Amino acid sequence: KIVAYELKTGGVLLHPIFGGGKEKDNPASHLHFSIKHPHTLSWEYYSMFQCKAHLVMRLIENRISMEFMLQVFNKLLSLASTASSQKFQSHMWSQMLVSTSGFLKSISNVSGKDIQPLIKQWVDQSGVVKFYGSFAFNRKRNVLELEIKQDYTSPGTQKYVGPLKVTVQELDGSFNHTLQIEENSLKHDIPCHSKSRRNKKKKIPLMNGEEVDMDLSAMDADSPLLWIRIDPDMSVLRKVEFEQADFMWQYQLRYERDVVAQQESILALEKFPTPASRLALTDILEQEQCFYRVRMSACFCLAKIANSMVSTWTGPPAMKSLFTRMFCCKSCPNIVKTNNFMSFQSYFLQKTMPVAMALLRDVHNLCPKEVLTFILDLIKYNDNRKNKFSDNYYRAEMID
Amino acid sequence: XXXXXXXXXXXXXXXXYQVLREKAASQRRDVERALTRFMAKTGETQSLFKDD
Repeated sequence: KIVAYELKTGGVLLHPIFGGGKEKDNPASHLHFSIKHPHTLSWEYYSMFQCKAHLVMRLIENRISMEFMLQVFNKLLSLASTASSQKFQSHMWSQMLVSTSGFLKSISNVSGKDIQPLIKQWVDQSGVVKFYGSFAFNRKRNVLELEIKQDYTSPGTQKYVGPLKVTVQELDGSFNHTLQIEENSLKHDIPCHSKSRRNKKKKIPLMNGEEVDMDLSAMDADSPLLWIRIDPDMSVLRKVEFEQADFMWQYQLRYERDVVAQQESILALEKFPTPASRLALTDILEQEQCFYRVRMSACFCLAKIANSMVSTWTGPPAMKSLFTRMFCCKSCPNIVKTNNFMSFQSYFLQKTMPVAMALLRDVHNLCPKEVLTFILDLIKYNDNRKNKFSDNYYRAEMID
Repeated sequence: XXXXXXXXXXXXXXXXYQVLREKAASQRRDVERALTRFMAKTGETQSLFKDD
């Protein structure tokens, strides 16, 4: 929402500064006045006001502990409840006005850090930051060791944010964290992994706990790196653009402990590729216990990639075998019909998947005729009151 | 045995699960389209083309 709106329009700025003295002081006046008055703003602007409020509080998480925030909030409500329910103390009653200045003073009294740079970055400079963190490959049996360049410039609505950290996951190893600097034409290192050689013997040297994964299917000649990440706890208002090997993106979608990483790899593999191994790994990801909406966007991956299977129709007409192999009512003799509920995984999945099935098109007349007849047969096969769950949205998304 | 002994008659087995539920869903579709046509031609009507 924030990246979409502040690339549509300008930023959503949180003023302490007035335009007093008939002054404007408004680079955020691409449309309207914002400083002193509510009833000029738009609901897009108001919604992104609340959204940036969410993510500025997450920045306060990222610099200040949650227990200290509980201390701050208990102090605020202590002053509020003490200042309330009394005989109206004259000249000593406006302590319930707990606005930005005194709240900042209370935070600095609890823990005084560089939160005024956090204000002058995100409260007082309304900008969405993209990230052109250009992947370079050192220790590809190279002289230099595991180096990645940092770059950013994209005007119109840009912002230059400096000292942060970068998260790299190895093949089977440590969460490498690397500092950042301002003056963003930069080159930086990684706190290097060992030379993971004889990896047929080095099967699982503790990837992330006791996770079990084995693939030499990647470009694993001289590659100790798997994935790039900048603040996986989602601090910075970000739009990160980079490139990896495609095997690294597809190996992210077999398992990764971030739904963020899963759906961003889902978007990045919705853009370009069409191998059949992508379809296979997508179908493997869709048949486990991982997440609900990851599989919605993975069926949209199947849709976009099978739309690119016009001249490259290697696999079957997709997503029929996914309804076959995952749903057994009474072993389902070629058709899944009745009472597939009380497991909301299957509820959301059967709600989503035929919409992505209707997108499966190869260009002759786009010909989804088998899919059309299959959706007609699914619309035939609805349930009685054995499902106690009011079969309404399933019908609605099949009509969609 | 054609004259002395006898037997017993049932004369009705089909036992086809998928065919039975196809018949049930087809009858449900028939009831849907029948009531659709009934109150389609009965009450206040606006069409998709001109005079459907």
